[PDB]
Amino acid sequence: RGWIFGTTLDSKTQSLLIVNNATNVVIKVCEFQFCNDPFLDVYYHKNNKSWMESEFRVYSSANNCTFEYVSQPFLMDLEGKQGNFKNLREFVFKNIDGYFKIYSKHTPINLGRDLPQGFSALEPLVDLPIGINITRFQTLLALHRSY
Amino acid sequence: LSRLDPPEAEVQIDRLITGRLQSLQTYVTQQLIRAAEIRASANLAATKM
Amino acid sequence: VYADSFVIRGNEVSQIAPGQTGNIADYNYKLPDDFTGCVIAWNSNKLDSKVGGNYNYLYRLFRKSNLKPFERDISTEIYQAGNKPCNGVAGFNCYFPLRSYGFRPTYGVGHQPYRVVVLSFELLHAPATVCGPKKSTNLVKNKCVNF
Amino acid sequence: RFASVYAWNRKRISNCVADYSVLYNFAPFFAFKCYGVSPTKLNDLCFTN
Ligand SMILES: *[C@@H]1O[C@H](CO)[C@@H](O[C@@H]2O[C@H](CO)[C@@H](O)[C@H](O)[C@H]2NC(C)=O)[C@H](O)[C@H]1NC(C)=O
Ligand SMILES: *[C@@H]1O[C@H](CO)[C@@H](O)[C@H](O)[C@H]1NC(C)=O
Ligand SMILES: *[C@@H]1O[C@H](CO)[C@@H](O)[C@H](O)[C@H]1NC(C)=O
Repeated sequence: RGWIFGTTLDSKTQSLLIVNNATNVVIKVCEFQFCNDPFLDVYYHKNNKSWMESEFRVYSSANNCTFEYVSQPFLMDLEGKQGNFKNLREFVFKNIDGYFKIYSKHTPINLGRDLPQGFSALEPLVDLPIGINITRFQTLLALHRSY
Repeated sequence: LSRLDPPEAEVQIDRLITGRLQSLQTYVTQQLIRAAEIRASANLAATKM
Repeated sequence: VYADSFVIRGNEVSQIAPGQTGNIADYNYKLPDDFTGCVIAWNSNKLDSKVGGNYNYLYRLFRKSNLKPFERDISTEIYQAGNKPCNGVAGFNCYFPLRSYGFRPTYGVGHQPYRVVVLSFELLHAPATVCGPKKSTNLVKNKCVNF
Repeated sequence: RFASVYAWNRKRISNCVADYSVLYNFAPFFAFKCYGVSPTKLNDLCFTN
């Protein structure tokens, strides 16, 4: 589930909240006060039940915020069939002169090699003109159900 | 670089580049002709030997 | 096209330029050296200064380091101007960064507030979105034209 | 008191630590036109007098 960027990840500095779900993406840079933790069922088991969703409430507050860029979701999950067939997602972020770029593509074939050899070139997806300085990177992996 | 800002330093340091490029082009041009004459003399010496 | 405006003293108009440095191009608003687009500045002493002085306008004074072009910093803290750490509030060798202007109509040219707005364009091989009043015509193929 | 244009007075400044970034507060001037060196880099060079 997305990525969060910032220089302090506190109320004193602005931060990004790139969040992706099934049919949408929400990009909004706020002065996010607190980011405690993703919601956890504490059960952390899914071999019996395969129902897991609706965590939300990652951040605590956003007092003075702007730059809402709701748009189409970033990644499309291609169907994985007959096993030994997965798509290796690729991403890269850059931050120069107040411009944010994200390049990505969906390279197939991940049969046996964790990081397959060969060659592949990424395509541009979006440019973000917000600005600001980012010096910390964090992930919002949802551990409500994992295997 | 020390006495001027970038917007004027970028203008001023072009003349020196052009002058030095010309001064080096002249040197290589003269060297080509000198090498040609030396090669002609060497061919004459080889034939004479 | 991006239009961001702010109010600065008339003395510091010349610092809003590519390559300029000082007390406003190093801590408040810096422009890139390859800047395109351009600035507009007009005097606004008619409605920005009171007889007792306008104290609603601020500007940053002390920062740890110069900021990269096209960056913002609205954080507040206490500058460390001495060996002794500054826990907070105001103390010796512990300065509050923000300071207030004192625009008054009595001041001559060079101290009256000025009202500046800067436009920024970009000319890259991307689908164009905005431009001037030109009327499209029919398309001609396999003939020598002036496209 | 400033002297008249036909009898301008000369003052010699030497043996001190200059700071050209503080002149903006003494007088309400606007331009600071300067010919030989860029006004930005006044407080970096070192002079004789
Ligand atoms: C020359 O006049 C200026 C104009 O007031 C004086 O500038 C002040 O200097 C003090 C420092 O003692 C500062 O606290 C003020 O903020 C300054 N005000 C202004 C408007 O510049 C300067 O001190 C005077 N110098 C001499 C030697 O008389
Ligand atoms: C993804 O989030 C958006 C944001 O409101 C929501 O409208 C959409 O329904 C979500 N996707 C699904 C499949 O519910
Ligand atoms: C936005 O609101 C926060 C919280 O009240 C405040 O700290 C901040 O200064 C505000 N931003 C402004 C006034 O530009």
